Amino acid sequence: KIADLVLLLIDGNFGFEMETMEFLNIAQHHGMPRVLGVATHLDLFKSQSTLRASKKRLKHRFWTEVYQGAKLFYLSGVINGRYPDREILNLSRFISVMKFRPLKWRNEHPYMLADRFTDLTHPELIETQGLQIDRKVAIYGYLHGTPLPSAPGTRVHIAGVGDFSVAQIEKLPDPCPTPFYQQKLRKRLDDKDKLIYAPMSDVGGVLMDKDAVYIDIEGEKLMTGLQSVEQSIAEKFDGVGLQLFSNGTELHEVA
Amino acid sequence: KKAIDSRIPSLIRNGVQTKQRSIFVIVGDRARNQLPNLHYLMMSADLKMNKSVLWAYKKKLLGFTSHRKKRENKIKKEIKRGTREVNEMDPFESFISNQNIRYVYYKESEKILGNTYGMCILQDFEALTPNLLARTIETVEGGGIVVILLKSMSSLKQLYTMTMDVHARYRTEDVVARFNERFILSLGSNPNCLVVDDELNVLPLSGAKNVKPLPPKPPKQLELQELKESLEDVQPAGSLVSLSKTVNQAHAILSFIDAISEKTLNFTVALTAGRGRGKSAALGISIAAAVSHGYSNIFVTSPSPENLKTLFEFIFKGFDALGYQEHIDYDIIQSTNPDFNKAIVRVDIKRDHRQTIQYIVPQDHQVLGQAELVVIDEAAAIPLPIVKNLLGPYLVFMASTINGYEGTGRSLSLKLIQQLRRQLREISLDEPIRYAPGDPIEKWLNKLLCLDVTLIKNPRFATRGTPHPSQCNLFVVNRDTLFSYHPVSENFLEKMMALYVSSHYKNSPNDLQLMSDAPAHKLFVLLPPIDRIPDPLCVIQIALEGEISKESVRNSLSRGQRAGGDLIPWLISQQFQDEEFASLSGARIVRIATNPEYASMGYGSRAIELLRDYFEGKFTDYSIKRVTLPPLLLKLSEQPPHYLHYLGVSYGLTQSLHKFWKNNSFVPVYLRQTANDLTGEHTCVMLNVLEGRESNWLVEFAKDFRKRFLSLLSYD
RNA sequence: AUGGUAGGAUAGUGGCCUACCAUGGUUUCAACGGGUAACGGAGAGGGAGCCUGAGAAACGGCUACCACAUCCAAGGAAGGCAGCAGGCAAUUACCCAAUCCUAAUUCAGGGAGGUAGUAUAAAUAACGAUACAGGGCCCAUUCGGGUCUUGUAAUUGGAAUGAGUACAAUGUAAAUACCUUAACGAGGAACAAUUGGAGGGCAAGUCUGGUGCCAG
RNA sequence: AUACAGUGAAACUGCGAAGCUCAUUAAAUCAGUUAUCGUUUAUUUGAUAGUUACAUGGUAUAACUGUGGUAA
Repeated sequence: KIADLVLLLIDGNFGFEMETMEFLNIAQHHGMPRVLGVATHLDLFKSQSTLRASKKRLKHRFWTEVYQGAKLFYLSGVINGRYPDREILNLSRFISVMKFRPLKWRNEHPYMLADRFTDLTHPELIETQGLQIDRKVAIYGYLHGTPLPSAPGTRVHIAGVGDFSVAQIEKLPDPCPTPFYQQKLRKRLDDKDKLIYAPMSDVGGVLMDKDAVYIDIEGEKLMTGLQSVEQSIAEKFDGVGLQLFSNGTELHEVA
Repeated sequence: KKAIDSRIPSLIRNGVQTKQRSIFVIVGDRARNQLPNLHYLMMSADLKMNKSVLWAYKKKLLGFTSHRKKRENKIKKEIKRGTREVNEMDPFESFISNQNIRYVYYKESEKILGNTYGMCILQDFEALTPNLLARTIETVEGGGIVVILLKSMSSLKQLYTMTMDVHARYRTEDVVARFNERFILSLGSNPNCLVVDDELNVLPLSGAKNVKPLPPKPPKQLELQELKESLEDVQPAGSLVSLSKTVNQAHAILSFIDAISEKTLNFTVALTAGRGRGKSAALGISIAAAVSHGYSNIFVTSPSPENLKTLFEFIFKGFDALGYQEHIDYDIIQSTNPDFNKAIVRVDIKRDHRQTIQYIVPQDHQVLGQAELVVIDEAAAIPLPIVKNLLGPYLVFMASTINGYEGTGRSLSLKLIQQLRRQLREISLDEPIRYAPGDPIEKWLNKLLCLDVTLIKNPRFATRGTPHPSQCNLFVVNRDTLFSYHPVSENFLEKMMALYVSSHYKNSPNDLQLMSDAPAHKLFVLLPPIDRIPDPLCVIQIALEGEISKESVRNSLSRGQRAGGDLIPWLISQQFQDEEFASLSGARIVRIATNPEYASMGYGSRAIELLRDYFEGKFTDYSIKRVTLPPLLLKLSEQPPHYLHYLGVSYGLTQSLHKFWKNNSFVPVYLRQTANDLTGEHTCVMLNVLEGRESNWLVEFAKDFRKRFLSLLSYD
C-alpha cells in the first residue's frame, strides 16, 4: 500500500512462488505500483537451451500479471555477496528514469515510513509503576502523500498496532540532503554528493540498538597499564601536598 | 561487533541535551579511524547540529592529502593495479568524502575565528599553543565535540608516567614543555573530558569516569521567546530584536535603541564582553536601528577596516530584517586599497533621506565635527590618547574586549571607566551565544590558560596595613612547582597571572608558554614579610640574554630550528656594532608588574633594588624527577646567582615609566623612531651596569644616543 | 579580367602574386544565370596564427581573443565533454587464430578484423480383439417420402516413437551453435493447443403480465 | 668471466603515429586517358665515394642519491 517501486525477486531455477504472485494480487488490489522483476539463481542452470526456454516462460508469465513488455532483469550469480556489476549497473538507469503514475489512495492521505525508533518514556516511570506502564514514543521519518496538518491531535493508524493521536509534531532538517539541495545551501552527479542515511542499519562499521552502540574493528604494554589504573587523577591530587617554602609544611588544600 | 563503553555515548548525548561541548582524547596509531564513528554518533544524538568540521594541523596530513583529484587519481591507481577492489572505500575515507572539513594550519589560526564549526579535531599535541587552543575551542558550538590526537609515542610515554605517579614527569634528552604536562593533568580535572584509546576503551585517568546518561528533556530561552513575542508589533524593535540569540545582548540592543531615541549628543555607551558573546551582532543591529530611526551621518572606526567585516555583515542582516534591499535602498562601496582586501568602507542609504555609514581611521578625528554617531569597535587596541580625541560632542558606541584577541588588561578598561566618571552608560554581556552558560570546557579552558583570573583586594593587608618597603624580601619562584597543577600552586599561579595581566597594556595568550617552557626566563616574586598562601605584591620576569644563551642557541640550531632571539644584544649590535656587548652576559627584565591599587608607594623600585643586589652577589637540585615536589619558592641565598654584567629593560616610552627607570639608575641607549601602532608610544631600551663590571661602554652609547636623540627630536 | 616583359614564391610550370605595358577573353554552334529522385564537400566549443615530418595547413601540440564550465585554504590551477549513447532505454563478453598490416620486429600489438551474447516444415497418435443394444442417416414450406450394418457417454491386447531427462565425441583461437550418437522417456498416453459460433435442458429458485394448469 | 659479457625495471636514443557529425553540390564532383624535357618522394630494389688514431672532449646530463616549497 506504500511501495512506490517494487523489486520482485524470482528464483529462476525454481520458478514462481505463492509469496510472489500474492503480493502482485495485493498490489493489483490496493493500487498497482511500478513493478520490476529481477530473476536470480540462473547460474544453477547447466544448459543454455533450458536457460533460454526458462527465461522465455518466466518473462511471458510476468507479462500476464504486469503490462506486456514489462522490464524483467536477469541475475546469474553472487560473488563476494555482490551481483555482477553490469546487470547491477543496467538496472540503475531504468530506476533513475522511472516516472510513477498518480495513485488514488496514496495521493489523498498522509503517510510516512519510520526511519528510526525511540522510546521517550522516563526510566523512573518504568520502575515506580513497572514495565507494564504505557510508553511515550517518538517515531521519525519523511512525509509522503498529502500534507500532514501542523496542529497536534491528528488521528493516525499504525499497521499492526492500533489508532493513536499525534501528541506532538515538529520538522527537523534533512538527514540525507539531496545533491541539488545540499549544494544550494547535463552535469554528472558528483561522488561527494552521493550519501547514505540508515539509522537502524550499520552504516560504515557502527550499529546502534536501544541505548548501546556497537562497532566493528612497548606501547601495547603501556596501554594495558593505563587501562588498569584504578585511582582517578583527581583523587591522586588529594594525596599530593606541596611545600610552599624549602622548610615549610606541606599544604594540601587551600581554605 | 564489540559493545562500546557506555560512558562515551552518554557523554555525547548528555552534552547535546544540555548544549555543552565535550573533549575526547584518542591515543593510538589508528586514532583517525575512530573520528568517523565519533562523528556519526553526533548526528544520531541530534541532527540539527552543525555538520562542518574544523581540523588544525601543523605541516602534514595524517596519511592523506587535502586535494580531491589526487585522491581520485590515486584511488583509480590502486583499483587499476588490483590492490583495491573497484568499489572498496574505507570508513575513514568516507568521513572525509562527504563531510565539509576545513583544513587549517596552526599558524593561520586567525582565519578560523569567525566561522562556526560543529566539531574541531586537533592533529598534533606537541605543537599545541594557547592561542591555537583558545581560538579553536571557542569555535565549537554547544553540544560540539573537541578531539585532540595524542598519537606520538613520546606523548604516550608521558601519559604513562604521570598516571602511574603524578609527581614524576617524563622528560626527554632545553625546552621543558611543562604546559603540555599541565594540559594533561588539567584534562583529567575536566568533568566532561574522556581520554580513550584506538579501541574505544575509556582510560580511567579521565575526569569523566562517572558520567551517567541524563533523563530526556532552558530557562534562558523562555526569557528570550517571550521578549521577542512581546516586541513583534513594535517595529523596528521587533524585527531587530528577533535576531538576538541571547537575553543579555537583546537588552544591550534595547539599551542601544534607548540611546538612539534619547538623541543626546553627550551620551556614552560602553559595551564590555568576552570574545564570542555577540558584541558585533549587537553593534551591527544597533547601527541598523539608527538607520531606520533617521540618523544620517553614521561613522565607524577601528584599528583596521578588515576587522569590521563581521560588523558590516550583521548590519546588512539588520537591514534585511528592516526591509531594506541592496541596490534599491542602499549601495555598498568597497576599498580600492590592496591592504584592506576589498573591505567595505562606506554604505550609502537613500530611503526617506540620504544616510551614510562610513569607515574612518581612528587618527582622522577632525572629520567627526559632523558625526551624529561613531561606533568604536575594539577600543582596547586603540591608543588611549587617540580614543580621547575620538570622544567628541556626539553619540558614541564603544565595544571593548576583555580577554579577546590581544585586547587589553582589565585595569586599563577600569581606568577608562574612571575617566568617563559626559554621561556614561555601561552595558555588560556575560552569557555566550554559542553554547550553554557555564560550559565545563570554557571553565576548563580558563583555568589552564588563566584567562578569566581576576585580582582580589586582600583584607588582611588592610588590617595589618601596607608593609613598609624595607621589610619584604624577594623570593625566587621554582617553575616546575608553579607548573605542577596542584591547587595551592594553581591558586598561587593565578595570583601572579592577575598581577601579570592587570598592570601593563597588552597580554597575548601565548605568553604563558614563554614563562613556562623557555629556560632563560626566571620568575621573582616580592612577597610580604613572613609571619595562608602568600599574596604577591610585585612580580619580575627576567630573561638571560647574551653569551649564556649561546649554548642553548647552538643546540637549537643543531635541532634545525632557531628558538627565540636575543633582543637587546641584537639592537645594540645593529646600532653600535659592538662585538663586546654581544659577548657580555646580561639580563633583560621582560616585565615588572605591580598592583594598580598600591602603585606609587615603591614596591617596584625595591624589587629592582633587591634584584640588583642578588645578581651582584651581595646575598651570597630543585628539578623535578626525570623519567616529593620541591618547594614552591626559593630564597635568594639558597640559589646562586649567575654572573651578569648589566641589567636591561625594554618598554614603551612614557613619562611615568621613564621617571621610574630614571630613579632606578637606568640609562637610555636607544629610542625607536616608528611608533608602535597599537600604543603610539616609542619603544625605549635602558641599561644599568652592576658594580664590579666595566662601565665605559654604556657611557659611549649614552653620548651617541643623545646626539642621535638631539637631531631626531625634529623628524618623528 | 585576356596577353607580353621583368621580378617574388613553389617541390616545381603558370597572373599564383608583384612593377610597367596592349585592351583584351567566352557567347544565339547557347557564354552567364535558375531548378532538380545531381546520396543520385566540410569541421571536432567559435574564428586568427604558429610548430613536426617523406607524406597532415594534422580529430597532435603552442600563443593571444571570444564564450562554456570544474576544484580551491579564494593565493591559483586545470578542461575541450559545448562529447558520446539512449527514450519520448541491458551494446556487452572472448581473441589476434583466419585475410591483412605498423615496429629497435619470427615472437610485440591492431574496437582493422573475427567469434559469441539478445513468413517455413512436424507432433498432440497408429493397429487389433471382445461385450452389450436397434436404431442410424438423407430429402422435403406442407403432409410424408427415400436408404441400410449400425451406436457405445462399454471392456480389452500387444507394438512404434517424438518433445523432454541427457553420457559422449565432433565442432572451434577457446567456446556457443550445427551434425552424429550411449542410457531413460506414454493410456487421462494429466507429457492436460486455442479461437469463434449454433442449439438445448434442469430447481420445493427469483421476477413481470395474463382469459386457472399460461406466456415473457 | 678482474674491463663487462645471461636476463633486465627506469631513463636517454632510433622508427611509426597520415569510425562518427553537418553541409550539399550538373562534366568546376567523378570516371577514362595524355604530359611532367615543369616537379617532391620515407621505404623497397640495382648500382655508387682510395684524395691521440692500439680511437679525442664534457665543451653532459637523464634515470639515480639526497634537501625542500605548495591545497594542488
